[PDB]
Amino acid sequence: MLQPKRTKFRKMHKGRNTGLAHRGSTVAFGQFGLKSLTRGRMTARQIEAARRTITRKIKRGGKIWIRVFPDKPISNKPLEVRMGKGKGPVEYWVCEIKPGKMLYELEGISEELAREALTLAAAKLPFKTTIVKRTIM
Amino acid sequence: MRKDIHPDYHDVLFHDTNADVFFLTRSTVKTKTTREYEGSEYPYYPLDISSASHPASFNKR
Amino acid sequence: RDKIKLVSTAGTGYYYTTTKNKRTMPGKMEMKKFDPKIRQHVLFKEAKI
Amino acid sequence: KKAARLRRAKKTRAHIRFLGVYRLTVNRTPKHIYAQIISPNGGEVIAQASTLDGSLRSGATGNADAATSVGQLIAERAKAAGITKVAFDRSGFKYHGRVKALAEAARENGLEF
Amino acid sequence: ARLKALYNNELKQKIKEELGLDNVMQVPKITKITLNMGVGGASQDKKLLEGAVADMTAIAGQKPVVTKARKSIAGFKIREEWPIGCKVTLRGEQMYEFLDRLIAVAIPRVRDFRGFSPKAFDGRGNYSLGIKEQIVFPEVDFDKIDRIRGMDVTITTSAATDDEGRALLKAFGFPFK
Amino acid sequence: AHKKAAGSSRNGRDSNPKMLGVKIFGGQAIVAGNIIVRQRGTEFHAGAGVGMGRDHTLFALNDGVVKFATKGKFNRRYVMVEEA
RNA sequence: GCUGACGACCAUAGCACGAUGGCACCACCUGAUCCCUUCCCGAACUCAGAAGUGAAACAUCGUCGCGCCAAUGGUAGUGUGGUUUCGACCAUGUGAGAGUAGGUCAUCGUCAGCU
RNA sequence: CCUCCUAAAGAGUAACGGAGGAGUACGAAGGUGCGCUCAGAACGGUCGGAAAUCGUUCAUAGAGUAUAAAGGCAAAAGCGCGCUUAACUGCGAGACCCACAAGUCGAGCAGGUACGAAAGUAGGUCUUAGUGAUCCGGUGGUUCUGUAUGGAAGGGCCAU
RNA sequence: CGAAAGCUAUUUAGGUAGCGCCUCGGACGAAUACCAUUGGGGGUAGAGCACUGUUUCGGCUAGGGGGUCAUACCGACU
Repeated sequence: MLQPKRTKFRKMHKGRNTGLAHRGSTVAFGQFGLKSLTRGRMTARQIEAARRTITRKIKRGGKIWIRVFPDKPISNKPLEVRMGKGKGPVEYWVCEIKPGKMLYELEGISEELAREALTLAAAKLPFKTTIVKRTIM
Repeated sequence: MRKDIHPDYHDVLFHDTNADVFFLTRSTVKTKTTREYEGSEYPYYPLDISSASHPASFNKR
Repeated sequence: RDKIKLVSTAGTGYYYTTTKNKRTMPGKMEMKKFDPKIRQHVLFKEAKI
Repeated sequence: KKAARLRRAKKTRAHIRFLGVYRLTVNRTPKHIYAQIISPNGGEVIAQASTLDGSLRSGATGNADAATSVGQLIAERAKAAGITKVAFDRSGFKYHGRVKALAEAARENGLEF
Repeated sequence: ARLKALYNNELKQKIKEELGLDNVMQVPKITKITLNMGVGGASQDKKLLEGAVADMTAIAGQKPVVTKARKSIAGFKIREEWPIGCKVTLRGEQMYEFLDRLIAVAIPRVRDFRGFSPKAFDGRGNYSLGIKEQIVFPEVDFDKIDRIRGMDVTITTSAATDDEGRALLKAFGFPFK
Repeated sequence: AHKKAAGSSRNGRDSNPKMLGVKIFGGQAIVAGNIIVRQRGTEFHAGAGVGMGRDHTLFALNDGVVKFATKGKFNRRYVMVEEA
């Protein structure tokens, strides 16, 4: 369950996830990545569900990179609470994802077992992902 | 060097009795006696040691 | 800081008014302030306000 | 150090040009003492007097007496330039000795500041 | 100041050839000598420090200056600008008489003396030693003494390297090793 | 209020506006006494013909045309009143 | 030709490294009587000076190692009109930042001095 | 009431929106003249260390600025010293801001000074919070009035 | 001809008052608007880590995590 160790401020403005991932859109660490074709919020429970699934497939034979860290707290108002009276408490941490961003990379593993592990990770993710090979340019 | 804020700084004759070597240097120490040097009589401060006087068994069976 | 009256010593009755700490300045304060009644700088002596 | 000397000259230098007046800038060294008058703009020299002048080059320069001669000499040159009201610039040097002696000679011999 | 006359007479020359300098103005020389007697026990008894100031006056021959704390330290019970040490800077003829006194009269009077390590140079040709008992100097007397105290002696030279610094100090007969 | 995680966080106060900023922009005619910049600190510095108040306010010392330039060794923003 | 003063400009001007300069000028430099200095110190300031030296500093020259500057093209954004699945797209007008090719060891003004 | 964001690159702009401060302090912590430069790191050094004091080399502020934050600050607005009272009086061209009532900045002029050798600088403090109208009552001044007249009481004006 | 449902203040919040907006009359007359060219300051969109934080991987190590005799100076090596 990724989360920043300490933050400057407890709460954040909603914001507006728009645009393309012109940064963090190329396979930089691994030899094999899984990037996103759609945008959205990638919560920290989806980080650890897709990360646990890839670890069980590589079986201490590869290296996994997580190019996505949740550092944006999402407040939520509990049930039976009127509007106003402040801003709700923080309940979870998302990472803003844009079309193009890789979420995970692999290295050191048969290209068939790497595709088979990134396929299993996309199943736990809220994104339409795709499979991308690391290139020169 | 300001005036009348510093201690008395007068000539004193340091004499190492061991090697009988003298040392003319100005200082503050108030010597009890005053001997006569080549120039005149300076406050004599006797000195004991100076730079000129400071520096198996089983075979006997 | 209590309020005090700085009263000229020229007997013209003109005065200034200021504050003072009566723990770091327990004695009366005196200063050369301008007196418009005689258009002259004279000593002003602290008085109760 | 010249860097420190010019660091403590900048306050007066910048206040002189705000006043928009001609300034009498002085520069002394262990051998010579210089005195030149700069325009309110600050990029034109209109009158100078140094110990490199032939009248008092071959003499005892680097002296309080030589500083008086330079101050006396620039006041004449400034007088025959249209300049009568300058603002003295000690250029970081303490207003004392050679710099002071130059200033009194200039201040007494026609320049008024 | 026999060392002032003796340095400009033959020490300045012999150092140049011994170190192979090409410029006489490049030879090292001693610039200042600073005596530090930092007393951390002050501001709590106010008797130690005046006795230190009295000690330095006799030793150095100049009125010392009382150095105040630059920063507040709760561990040492030290607040802003409390007097926690005295210091004196010696220059010109005043340093050379002191250095002569320290070389010939003061250092031999150090109990259990073996020589000063030459690795106590800071790397820029500057030497610093430490005297544990201030009674070594004949200026201070054993009879009417307050208490045994120490003092720092820092020698500032015009050298740029450790090798030049130790060569300069060896010229005066400094007790190395 | 199930999960009971809400609660008062009292930070609902603010200060009044100060109406700072550039009052007369470059190339404009100006008369002496006219305020040019109201600011905190010297975001802009007083050049020739411009005075500086205790508030750091920059005002025209004389009539002319206000001009902005970045001058000096500190690359500071200066405001000047050119006699034009 | 070089040196100094004061400016313009404020890194394409800076940093770093190396080399050159002592006839003038500058700088270290000598000394501390004197003016004047130090919460101690002739260090700095100040004075009186010319034995030494260009060692440092300074100035000048050289270079691309750093820094700085910097296109063309493309991309992002965006005013207006339209469309949209609300992500964006079309027309028109604008148009970055980053990065790349590349450039850079500045450039001038007044005055004085040695040549 | 002040500072930041929300606030959409002029101003302004709401929420029981997100974060913090104020209801003071200082006769020096104001003025002026002069002088100075920090935080750190490493090396050397008696007690003495991770860090007291000292010396050396890097060191555009990684410090400080009485007080939160923002914006500033080398000509330092930061840090010392000497002398001081401009923390003046009468004002104020012209502006900012503004429903009003208020609030803010201000060159320049006259008088009296303070510092400086002088040109000069000084109408409080780096700035922005540290505040409360009118009525009424008190106090220091004042020739303005003074119910027949002279006073006085009371009232007015200026200061508090 | 032709609004407003705003700002400020209010024992005010569905009332009211000044300003903003409407109308009528008077004064003034281009001082106004649109567009072209042009002088300005900005810190938003975007962007980016140079500051404040936050974040992942690698290299690299004073501090830390462990194991014989060993207060033997706390030593060899992970």
